[PDB]
Order: sequence, then structure tokens, then C-alpha cells
Amino acid sequence: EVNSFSGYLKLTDNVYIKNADIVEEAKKVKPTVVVNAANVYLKHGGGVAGALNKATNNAMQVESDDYIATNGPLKVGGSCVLSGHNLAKHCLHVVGPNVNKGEDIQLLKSAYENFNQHEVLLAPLLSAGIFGADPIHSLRVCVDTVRTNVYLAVFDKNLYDKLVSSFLE
Ligand SMILES: CC(C)[C@H](Nc1ncnc2[nH]c(-c3cn[nH]c3)cc12)c1ccc2c(c1)S(=O)(=O)CCC2
Repeated sequence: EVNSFSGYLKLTDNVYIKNADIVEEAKKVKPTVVVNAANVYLKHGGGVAGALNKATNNAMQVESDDYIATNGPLKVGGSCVLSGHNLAKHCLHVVGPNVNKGEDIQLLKSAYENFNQHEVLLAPLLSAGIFGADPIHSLRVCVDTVRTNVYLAVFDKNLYDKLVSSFLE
């Protein structure tokens, strides 16, 4: 019943990967921590963040606005811990660089370093999709940076297959 991840492929001693929607994984597993692919103002307008917010019936967005009002925006490469709502005990909101908006890809290492404060995490592939990072590079940074136990859900079988073949070269 605790962190019941199923059907993952173990890549390294601490990195696992599955072709799955992170929202569906969070509902089934109810992990201790789910990672959001956030932006600095925690505006969950689309993609992974919009999907996680919609699964909380907008409770994540209201909580996020209150956090920003009191604390100000996050930095690129930084994170904050807020409620997991019905998806997890906690949501770790992590800001990976948006290369399509000119942010430095080197900050992807700092973004993955936030994962090391949590023993077990369900997470998306940071800075992939419309953030513009090369998803094979993002997996290599994950493997080289994260030391705690991370379960990556990648919602695209074509990309999943390319990432596993890239890792097993
Ligand atoms: C690479 C892609 C396959 C992957 N997507 C996903 N990966 C895992 N669980 C997912 N659920 C949905 C979904 C459910 N309902 N609606 C959307 C998407 C999703 C991905 C990973 C990272 C990032 C993005 C996208 S982005 O374009 O949202 C920008 C932020 C970084």
C-alpha cells in the first residue's frame, strides 16, 4: 500500500521509468512525493502542471497562489514543498529551465538536485516537452544527479522507447 509502483523498468539502482501518465500514476500509487514540472510563479496553465492541478480540482492552484503571495516566485532550478492533495502526501514543485524561453540548460542539474531531499519520488522528465530540453540529455542529468529513489513517468511510448534504448547503449 505504500509507494506501490508497478510496471517500472529499473535503469540504475535508484532510477526507474515507465510509459505512463504521471496523474494516473499518482492516483494509483499515492506516493509520498509527486514532482510537478512548475514555473516560477506556480501558474499551472497547461502540460504536466495543468494536468496535476486539474486532478486536484484546482486546489493546487489556490494553494500555489497563496504560497507566491507570501514568499514570492521561485528561482529557475529551485523548488518548494506544498500539499500533495489527493495525489500524494506532498507535491515538490520544481522549476527546470525552459530552453525555448532562453533559460540556461545548466540549471537542469540544480533542478534535479531538489529531488535529493526526498527518499522516494514520482516525477516527470524535467524540462522535456514544450520546455525544449533534449529529453535524452534530461534523463542523463537525472541519472547522474539524483541519489534518492526516483520513478519517472513519461506519457509517450515513442519517447519512452527512445529513452530506454539511449540508456542501454
Ligand atoms: C515529454 C512529454 C511526453 C511529458 N508529458 C507527460 N509526462 C508524464 N505525464 C504526463 N501527463 C500528461 C497529461 C495528462 N493529461 N494531460 C496531459 C502529460 C505528461 C512531459 C515531461 C515534462 C514536461 C512536459 C511534458 S510539458 O510539455 O508539460 C512542459 C514541462 C516539462
